[PDB]
Amino acid sequence: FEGGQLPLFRRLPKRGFTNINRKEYAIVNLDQLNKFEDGTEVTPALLVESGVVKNEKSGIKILGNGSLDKKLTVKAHKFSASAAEAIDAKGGAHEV
Amino acid sequence: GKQCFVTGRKASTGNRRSHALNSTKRRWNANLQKVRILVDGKPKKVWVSARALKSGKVTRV
Amino acid sequence: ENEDVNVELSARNIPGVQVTTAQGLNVLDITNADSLVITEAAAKKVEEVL
Amino acid sequence: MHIKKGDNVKVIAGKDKGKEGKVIATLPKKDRVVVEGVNIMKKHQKPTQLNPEGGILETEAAIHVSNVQLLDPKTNEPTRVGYKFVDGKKVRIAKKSGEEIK
RNA sequence: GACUCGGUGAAAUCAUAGUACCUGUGAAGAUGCAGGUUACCCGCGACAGGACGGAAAGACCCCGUGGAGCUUUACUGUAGCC
RNA sequence: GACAAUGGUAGGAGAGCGUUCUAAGGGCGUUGAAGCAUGAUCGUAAGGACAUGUGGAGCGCUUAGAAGUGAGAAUGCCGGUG
RNA sequence: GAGGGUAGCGGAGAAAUUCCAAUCGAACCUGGAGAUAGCUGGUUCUCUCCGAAAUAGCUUUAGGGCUAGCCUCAAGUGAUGA
RNA sequence: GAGCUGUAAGUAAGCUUUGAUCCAGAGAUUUCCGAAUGGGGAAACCCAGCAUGAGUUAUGUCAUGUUAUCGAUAUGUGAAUACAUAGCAUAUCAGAAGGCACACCCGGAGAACUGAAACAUCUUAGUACCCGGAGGAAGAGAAAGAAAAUUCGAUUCCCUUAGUAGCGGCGAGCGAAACGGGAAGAGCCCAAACCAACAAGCUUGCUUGUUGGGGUUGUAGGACACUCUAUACGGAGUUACAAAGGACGACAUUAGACGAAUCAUCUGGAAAGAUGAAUCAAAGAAGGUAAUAAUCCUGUAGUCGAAAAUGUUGUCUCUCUUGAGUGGAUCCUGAGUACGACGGAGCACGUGAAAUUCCGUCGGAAUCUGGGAGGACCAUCUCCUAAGGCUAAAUACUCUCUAGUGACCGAUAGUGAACCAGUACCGUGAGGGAAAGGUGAAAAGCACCCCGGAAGGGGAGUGAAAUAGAACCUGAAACCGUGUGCUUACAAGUAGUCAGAGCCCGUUAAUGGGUGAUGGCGUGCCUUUUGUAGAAUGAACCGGCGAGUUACGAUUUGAUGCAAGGUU
Ligand SMILES: [Mg+2]
Ligand SMILES: [Mg+2]
Ligand SMILES: [Mg+2]
Ligand SMILES: [Mg+2]
Ligand SMILES: [Mg+2]
Ligand SMILES: [Mg+2]
Ligand SMILES: [Mg+2]
Ligand SMILES: [Mg+2]
Ligand SMILES: [Mg+2]
Ligand SMILES: [Mg+2]
Ligand SMILES: [Mg+2]
Ligand SMILES: [Mg+2]
Ligand SMILES: [Mg+2]
Ligand SMILES: [Mg+2]
Ligand SMILES: [Mg+2]
Ligand SMILES: [Mg+2]
Ligand SMILES: [Mg+2]
Ligand SMILES: [Mg+2]
Ligand SMILES: [Mg+2]
Ligand SMILES: [Mg+2]
Ligand SMILES: [Mg+2]
Ligand SMILES: [Mg+2]
Ligand SMILES: [Mg+2]
Ligand SMILES: [Mg+2]
Ligand SMILES: [Mg+2]
Ligand SMILES: [Mg+2]
Ligand SMILES: [Mg+2]
Ligand SMILES: [Mg+2]
Ligand SMILES: [Mg+2]
Ligand SMILES: [Mg+2]
Ligand SMILES: [Mg+2]
Ligand SMILES: [Mg+2]
Ligand SMILES: [Mg+2]
Ligand SMILES: [Mg+2]
Ligand SMILES: [Mg+2]
Ligand SMILES: [Mg+2]
Ligand SMILES: [Mg+2]
Ligand SMILES: [Mg+2]
Ligand SMILES: [Mg+2]
Ligand SMILES: [Mg+2]
Ligand SMILES: [Mg+2]
Ligand SMILES: [Mg+2]
Ligand SMILES: [Mg+2]
Ligand SMILES: [Mg+2]
Repeated sequence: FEGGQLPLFRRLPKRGFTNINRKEYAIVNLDQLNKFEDGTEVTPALLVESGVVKNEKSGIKILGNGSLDKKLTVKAHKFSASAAEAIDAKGGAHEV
Repeated sequence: GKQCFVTGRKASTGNRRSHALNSTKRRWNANLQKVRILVDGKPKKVWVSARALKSGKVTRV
Repeated sequence: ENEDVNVELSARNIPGVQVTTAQGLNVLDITNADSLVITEAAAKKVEEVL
Repeated sequence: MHIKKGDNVKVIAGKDKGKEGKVIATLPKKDRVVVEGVNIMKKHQKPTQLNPEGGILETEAAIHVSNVQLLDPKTNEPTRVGYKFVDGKKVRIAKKSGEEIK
């Protein structure tokens, strides 16, 4: 309340909407993938069990922050272009 | 204590609403009509709603 | 180690003596006591748990 | 009460501690007893009452029953009392000698 | 009636009070502050100038986005009537 | 050892006093507890002892915990008494 | 005079806002209920350090409030202050 | 198992071991009013009828039973009006009524102050109040569900989702649900098709109605046809699924019984305290006892116990009862319903793009190749199968009883009420509504003397104490008195403070205490104010009581644990 001056949150306008079908992904970066032994088959179940991912949300997306230092076969619902490139370049493989 | 002898159709309560949405209590009364029908095998003048009378489903005698 | 009826009943009326099990250990009882007398089985159970 | 009219009792607490006497009345609702020669009170008696002669009358006042103890029939020592059942009748037993009291 | 004596015996009020006047000072009209002036201690009958005396959280005045009763071609409604 | 600061209303910050209850430890008490009363006692303050009288059965102390925790004012409420 | 009737969004009035159980512009009791009170009053131990404001802007706002300004506590920067 | 005739003392008369009083189960009696019911009535009263009986020569009088209204079921009678229908009369009914636990549940009807810094939509709130209906719980409930996968499988309730999605003068504010995690779990019966019997219309065609059978659904089910299976073998049951019992047993409740172990001295009125030496402990819970007791009493741990009534249960008995599959020709599967329009309401959702659901009014389907839903609507797909009913548990609450608990009160507190309190008192009434606890261990409650009419007192005595003597533990302050050390009748006082002789004392023994001739200085406190000695406000005085709390969220700081994890 501002003593009768039109309050801020009435002088400013509303914006936007919320998407009913909004999707959000549990994200995993390459630096986090670095904990699995080279040759590992990283899957959503393995990520959850290992505790890298707690809440899977709409699925696992791999992102490219940090450096991958291991060869892995990564199964996830989505990949950043950079994440897929790093996984392949380290000799590993990725699949959606 | 006024209702349709056949169906129990009775008055209800609700609001009269103005254009400014002011509210005042009002009633919706049944469209009751005093008719002579057969009650326990004998003629009797009872209150019957028009809807209960519709399509000759009640015998007036 | 577990509920020992005869030990409980023999110690119950002695002022200053409290009886518990390995699972029943709690900070107030331990701290109030001056000495702990624990059977070997109970000690092993406590060691496992903690 | 464990003490009974006619019992011979020893006073174990009070001014008369150590005295022995006969229980000549009990007050169950007060847990009290009257013992001969014990707890003597000097009451001011008006001669003007229904008794012509008056003055200072000396009589026993009741004492709390937990202040008297039964005397063992054999050893004559103060004793607590237990109960036995002999042919379906309760018998008071001195806990020191085991003998029946009355 | 008041007054004196015997009997009986309230009340409003009240921060503590050993409670003068004048001219001044000061929240601008002082028993209580300054400077003077006057005044031995304690009653009783009386008078009402002051204690901005008591009594009632001013009723006049204004204020509160207070209340209530009242009016109407204020607004919005509504019983009822057509 | 030196030398610097220390008026203060609203208000912010800090350290403490005292009250009742609880826990644990350690004590006191009919050879007289608490309460009350008096005194020329001690601490920088809130406050803490001691002695004596009264009183007649309960109460300190230490550390921690918890609060119906401190009154001088509300034309405050109740009582007592002017 | 006696026995009765009319009841509060209501009665009654040869009409005064007049009466309805000693105050009627809407009786009395209980409840919603601690209505609401931007108003007045009140708000209880101690010491130590710092210490304002009575302005601007906007406000159905003007003895209210919000943000800024001025106080305080803490952390940070580091000479940027006088 | 020895005393007893309540509070409640006294006196009197009595009772009780031939078992009182007292405690528990069962039974008897149980005036009058009150729903109050024979009628009336200003409740606790008055006045009757009828039958039977008592009494009187008879009347008068009395006793017992019975006589309200409505409802239901029978019987008789029966108007206008013929038939019989109102009506009327009689009989039966453990039929209803009224009360309340200021609670919880369901429903009818339904505010306002208030918030929105005004106010109308909105909020307060479907709350308060009123009314109806319950039940021990109620409500809900076996998908015309939730959804969108590897789908789930009645209802209710808790956690979470989440102050999210949304609603909203898009203001104040209002505010889900599904999923996931849990408590608890249980499923059933009709309507219809069709069949058999009975009755009316008498096609005496076969239509209608009643009874019984049959049947119960989405994986569509059933009828119907056929094939197996059984006449209670099995299965089920009075908590739904049909509804009454009986026998025996167990356990529990309603009285009770046993139940270990301490002596001495000191102090003291009294020992449980202190001291010394012992003892029990499945008992060191607690209360009492002349002060503070494991061992004195009542008890506690432990063990035992029921003539009788009640409750919960088990087994027998009893009762009831067929259970599956195949076929797709025909038949059935809830109508003035679903649904629509208009007006309202309810859904977190304020009419909105408004699904989903109810009410009034009017209109008004389809029939398994059907119908409903997936938030307007259509298509497709998917999930369901309305318009009939029942159903335990998990959930809510506490007038009450039993056993317990509390860093809850301790007589201005705690209930309004510790006490003869919803009393006294106030009011026509609804209604409002107090104050008031404590002798002592024991009543031993002051024999006797003295002054006084008494009250009251002084002795004496009881008692540890009367200086505990009756609202009698302690006994503060205001206030009122008596005595007195210092002081005061030439003085102008917010009463003190600083200086100071004189006089009187002598302490927590301190460079003391009381008083104060005289000098300097000095206009209370609080509140509120630019500023108050203020002649602005408040307080007569003293005492007690009397105001930032708690819950749940948010944020920040300190603390601590763990850390790319942390936490339930
Ligand atoms: Mg005269
Ligand atoms: Mg006189
Ligand atoms: Mg003043
Ligand atoms: Mg001037
Ligand atoms: Mg002067
Ligand atoms: Mg005046
Ligand atoms: Mg005024
Ligand atoms: Mg300072
Ligand atoms: Mg200075
Ligand atoms: Mg502070
Ligand atoms: Mg307080
Ligand atoms: Mg008149
Ligand atoms: Mg006028
Ligand atoms: Mg009048
Ligand atoms: Mg309210
Ligand atoms: Mg108020
Ligand atoms: Mg300063
Ligand atoms: Mg404006
Ligand atoms: Mg009658
Ligand atoms: Mg408003
Ligand atoms: Mg307002
Ligand atoms: Mg139900
Ligand atoms: Mg607008
Ligand atoms: Mg399906
Ligand atoms: Mg049944
Ligand atoms: Mg015993
Ligand atoms: Mg014993
Ligand atoms: Mg002894
Ligand atoms: Mg509509
Ligand atoms: Mg739809
Ligand atoms: Mg629809
Ligand atoms: Mg859709
Ligand atoms: Mg249930
Ligand atoms: Mg007291
Ligand atoms: Mg009280
Ligand atoms: Mg009271
Ligand atoms: Mg006294
Ligand atoms: Mg002189
Ligand atoms: Mg100021
Ligand atoms: Mg002014
Ligand atoms: Mg003055
Ligand atoms: Mg004022
Ligand atoms: Mg005043
Ligand atoms: Mg006071």
